[PDB]
Amino acid sequence: MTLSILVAHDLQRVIGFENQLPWHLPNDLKHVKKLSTGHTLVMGRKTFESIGKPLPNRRNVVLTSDTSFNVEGVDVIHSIEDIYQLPGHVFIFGGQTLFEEMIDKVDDMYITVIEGKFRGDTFFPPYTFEDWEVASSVEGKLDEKNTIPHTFLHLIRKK
Ligand SMILES: NC(=O)c1ccc[n+]([C@@H]2O[C@H](COP(=O)([O-])OP(=O)(O)OC[C@H]3O[C@@H](n4cnc5c(N)ncnc54)[C@H](OP(=O)(O)O)[C@@H]3O)[C@@H](O)[C@H]2O)c1
Ligand SMILES: CCc1nc(N)nc(N)c1OCCCOc1ccccc1CCC(=O)O
Repeated sequence: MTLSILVAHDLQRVIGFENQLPWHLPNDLKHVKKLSTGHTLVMGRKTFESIGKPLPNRRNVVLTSDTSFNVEGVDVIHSIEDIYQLPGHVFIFGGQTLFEEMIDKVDDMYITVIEGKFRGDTFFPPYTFEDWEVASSVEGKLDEKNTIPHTFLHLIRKK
């Protein structure tokens, strides 16, 4: 399983609002860092500009049509087909455009379900558990810093 989706979405599959995350969940950032460190993130241009700096200790690949894009510490690709040449474990990082382009191609999905309803303008595509086996489902821990219930799902495409 070398090609995966990595996403956090709420009960209505909202993933973003005005180029930011609608929630603050440190546990989920830790989850991303644990899964992706030492591997490769592929993300759309808008998601990269939301993040600003590339994330440390992993390969950052940005998909953009902009031939002027040349950011220190960032690798640039210009086509969806470029993804299939990246070595190692590749995580599709978002945003909405990337997720829709890749949900039918990935081997598996690491989904953080945020158990709330936020205002969004960007969405993860609908998906059915008739196509996806639950490899694991783990409730996130609530504390002073993580106040929204959340569940970590690992889904694997059924054969
Ligand atoms: N909750 C999560 O898991 C999560 C994850 C990621 C992002 N987000 C949120 O989602 C929103 C951003 O998503 P978005 O869909 O608006 O933007 P995006 O997918 O991050 O970026 C869209 C851009 O990516 C480039 N791109 C996409 N497909 C391409 C293709 N086939 N060929 C070439 N370039 C391509 C284009 O850049 P150019 O216009 O430069 O060509 C396009 O404008 C924000 O709110 C962000 O916070 C949330
Ligand atoms: C941490 C959110 C997140 N969580 C999971 N499980 N998968 C993602 N693909 C994901 O999105 C990562 C890409 C977009 O992330 C952002 C979008 C807007 C602002 C900030 C960030 C991440 C950096 C941060 O939150 O400090």
